[PDB]
Amino acid sequence: RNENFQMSITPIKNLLGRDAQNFLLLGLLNKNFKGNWSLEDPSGSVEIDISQTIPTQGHYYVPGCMVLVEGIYYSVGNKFHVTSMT
Amino acid sequence: PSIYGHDHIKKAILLMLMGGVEKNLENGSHLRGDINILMVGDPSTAKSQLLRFVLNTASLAIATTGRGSSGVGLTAAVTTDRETGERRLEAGAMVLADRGVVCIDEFDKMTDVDRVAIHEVMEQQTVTIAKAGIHTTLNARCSVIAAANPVFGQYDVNRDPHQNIALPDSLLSRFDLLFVVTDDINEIRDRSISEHVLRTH
DNA sequence: AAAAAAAAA
Ligand SMILES: Nc1ncnc2c1ncn2[C@@H]1O[C@H](COP(=O)(O)OP(=O)(O)OP(=O)(O)O)[C@@H](O)[C@H]1O
Ligand SMILES: [Mg+2]
Repeated sequence: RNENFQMSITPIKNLLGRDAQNFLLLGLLNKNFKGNWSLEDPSGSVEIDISQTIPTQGHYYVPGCMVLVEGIYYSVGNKFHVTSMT
Repeated sequence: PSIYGHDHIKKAILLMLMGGVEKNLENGSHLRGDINILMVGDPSTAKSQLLRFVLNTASLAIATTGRGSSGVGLTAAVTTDRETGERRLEAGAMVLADRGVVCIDEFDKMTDVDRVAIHEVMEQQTVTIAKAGIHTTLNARCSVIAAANPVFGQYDVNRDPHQNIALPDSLLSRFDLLFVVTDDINEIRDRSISEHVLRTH
């Protein structure tokens, strides 16, 4: 319903076949069974990347909170290289 | 346009439908003029569909399957006329397809015996019948396209090509082009072909 | 004359 968003987000599961393209997503940011940070969606889940993430300051990024993620998908593994979180 | 990939197969089909010119010599007898294409591959790789397209788009063609045909009745048959009471020849499957193209499915599954008919025809493009006092040479200059699956359920890349194909070398040597098709698993191509097929439906 | 089913090698 937001005025700014009329860009479109994509489900997690639709990230399986494409690569080298940027996307916008949102989901439960938490820890998987192995011990890595992951995003959960009603469709599926992927692995995250934090090493080069620039956040929007003024927010308490805690596991269990919905976060808007922007980054590039890579099919070499299952790593979504994030560039910003808000 | 609804068949994804198989670019060079389409190019070969185009060259086959309008193949080269026939050469005849007063001393060199006859030289074959058309081109034959044979395809072998693992199941569900769009061979029968492409063959059906070739059948639909060709000026003259005849549809035939390996299991549902008999070589004796595939070239010429002897039947009696109801009016005159005499017996006269009836044209076979490929005699009707003279100067056309014949498409055969389940080529490997056809009985070995009937294969001799092809061995007779593709050799010199002429079938000779001699039975019940009838002596005549029938002209049949058709081009044959066939599709067969390998002996195993799926093609083995690590195996000898000869042991993957049930057909003998004698007939395989006649076919100009041999094409092998496999559906290698790849997520990028899977996504592309999936969205294409979903677009079609 | 040509297709299809059955017992024995
Ligand atoms: N590249 C393709 N583009 C579109 N459809 C395809 C492609 N490859 C396979 N198919 C689909 O595969 C299905 C299988 O069709 P078909 O049985 O004619 O194929 P085939 O490879 O000749 O199989 P077989 O060896 O069992 O005869 C078809 O419905 C066809 O649409
Ligand atoms: Mg098929």
